[PDB]
Amino acid sequence: WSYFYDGSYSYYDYE
Amino acid sequence: WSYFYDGSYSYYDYE
Amino acid sequence: SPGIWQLDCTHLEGKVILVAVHVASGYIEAEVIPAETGQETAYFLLKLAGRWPVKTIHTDNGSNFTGATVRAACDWAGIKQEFQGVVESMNKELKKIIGQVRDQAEHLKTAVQMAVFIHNKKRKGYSAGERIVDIIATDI
Amino acid sequence: SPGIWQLDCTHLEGKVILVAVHVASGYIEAEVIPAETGQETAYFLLKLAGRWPVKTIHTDNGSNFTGATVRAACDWAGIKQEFQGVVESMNKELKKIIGQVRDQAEHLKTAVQMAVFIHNKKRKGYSAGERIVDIIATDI
Repeated sequence: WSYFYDGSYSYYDYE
Repeated sequence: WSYFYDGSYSYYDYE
Repeated sequence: SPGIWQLDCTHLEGKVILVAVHVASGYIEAEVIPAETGQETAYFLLKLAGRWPVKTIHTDNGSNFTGATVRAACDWAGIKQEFQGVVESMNKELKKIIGQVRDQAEHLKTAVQMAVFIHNKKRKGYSAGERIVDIIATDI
Repeated sequence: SPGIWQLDCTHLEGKVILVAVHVASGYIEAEVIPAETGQETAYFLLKLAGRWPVKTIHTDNGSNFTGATVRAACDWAGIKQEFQGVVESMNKELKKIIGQVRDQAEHLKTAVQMAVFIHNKKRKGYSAGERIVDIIATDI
C-alpha cells in the first residue's frame, strides 16, 4: 500500500 | 480493592 | 536467559489480563485484552517482540496460546514456544498492587499499568526495569 | 538524553497512530488508538513510562497532548512535558515500512507493530532497539 501526505492512501504500491 | 483466588473481587480492602 | 519470558492469562473484575514476565529480571508487561483469544495474544506478543529480544515464551496450553494466529506471530517474530510458580508469584504480586491503587484509576486498565510501573521501578540496587536492560545490554 | 522522547499523532487508513521516538536511539513505539483523545494518550504514556526511564516528552499542542488526563499521567509518572523534523523523519519511515508489509496483516494495527519491529531490529553494529538499552544500561 501507499500512504500519502494527506490522510489518504492507495492499495497500490506506487513506489 | 481485594482480588481473590477465584475470579471474584471486593471493593473493600480486607488486607 | 536474556530472552526467556513467561506469559500467563489471568482474570480481574471479570476481564482478561495478559501478563509477560521476563524471568531473569522479574520485569513485567501486562495488558487488559478484550478477549482470551489467540488474536489478542498474537498482537501482545508482536508488540513485546519489537521492544525486547524475545527468544522463547513459556505458556500454559490454553486455546489462546496454542491457536493458529499465535503460532504465526511466533514464526514471524522468530519465537520458540513451550507449553513454574514464577507466574503465580507475579500474578499475586500484581493483583496486590492493583488492589492498592485501583481507587486512583477510573478503569482497571489504568490501574494495571500503574501496578506494572510500580513493580518495574521499585528497588530493593537495580529495579526489575533496570535489571532487564542491564541483562540485555550486557548480552551485546 | 537517556530519557527524552518525541511523541506524535498521525493518521493512516482513517485511523489514529500514536508514535513515541526515543530521540537518542531512534527506538520507536507506536499504537493504533481508538480516538485522538487525552485519555488514550495518557494510557499510552503510562505504559511507556513503566518500561523505560521517561523523563521528558516533546509533543505538539494538539488537544490530545495538552488535555487534563495527559497532565495527570505525567504528574503521576513524573514526566515533564514540552510543547524537530525527527518526528517527520520517523513518521515517513514508519509509513513506508507499513506500506510494504500491510498485505501480510489482516489489520492495520498488526502491520504497525510489524513495522515497529522491523524498524527497531534493523542494523546498519547496534540496532535502535539495542541502542536504547545500551544507552540506558550505561546510565546506571
